[PDB]
Amino acid sequence: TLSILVAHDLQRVIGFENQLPWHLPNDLKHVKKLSTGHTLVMGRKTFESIGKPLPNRRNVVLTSDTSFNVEGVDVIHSIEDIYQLPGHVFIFGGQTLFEEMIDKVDDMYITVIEGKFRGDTFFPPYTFEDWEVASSVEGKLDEKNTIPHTFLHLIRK
Ligand SMILES: NC(=O)c1ccc[n+]([C@@H]2O[C@H](COP(=O)([O-])OP(=O)(O)OC[C@H]3O[C@@H](n4cnc5c(N)ncnc54)[C@H](OP(=O)(O)O)[C@@H]3O)[C@@H](O)[C@H]2O)c1
Ligand SMILES: CCOc1ccc2ccccc2c1-c1cc2nc(N)nc(N)c2cc1C
Repeated sequence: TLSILVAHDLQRVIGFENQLPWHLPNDLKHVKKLSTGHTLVMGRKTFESIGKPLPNRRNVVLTSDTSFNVEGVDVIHSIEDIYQLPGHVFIFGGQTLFEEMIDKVDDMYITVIEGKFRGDTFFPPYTFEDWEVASSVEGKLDEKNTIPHTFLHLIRK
């Protein structure tokens, strides 16, 4: 299975200055629960943003840099390399990866951040005409998690 994993806001913002525009611990927990034991494929910028591979899953980085050889990270140099990765593969970002993959993936696990943030990077437009809502779950709010959010699982019709 090949899936997208993304958090985007009401206007599809995903990032600002190479980081998330929001602080939302529960989204990171969501990411952990979905991708632990599986494979993440991410662009080079997203990798440098996190700074180190995420534990307990396969971290795959897409880059043109032939000198890229980082401990605990597997490197690929082509989109086509993605299709040879075994198991459940999550396209993990960022904008460039999402743009390249949205037409190719089986499904998407989206965290809709129900606010409007300043962004410099965006998830591409998509329409519910193309995507069945397999589930929609409101995130729970508290002192640490104060931005309303909804976890959507969309499956291509
Ligand atoms: N909210 C979210 O769900 C989420 C998730 C992840 C990231 N983000 C945000 O997304 C933003 C980063 O997105 P971005 O588009 O600027 O960067 P990115 O997608 O993370 O990385 C871009 C880099 O990926 C490599 N790449 C992509 N396609 C390639 C291909 N076909 N062949 C070889 N290399 C390829 C290139 O690396 P080289 O230049 O090294 O060749 C490219 O410069 C940040 O603001 C970050 O915080 C948001
Ligand atoms: C690019 C900045 O995003 C950060 C920064 C630090 C993180 C630390 C732990 C887990 C995820 C992190 C994320 C992060 C959060 C994400 N959240 C969702 N819903 N989807 C993705 N595809 C994500 C991808 C990344 C990389």
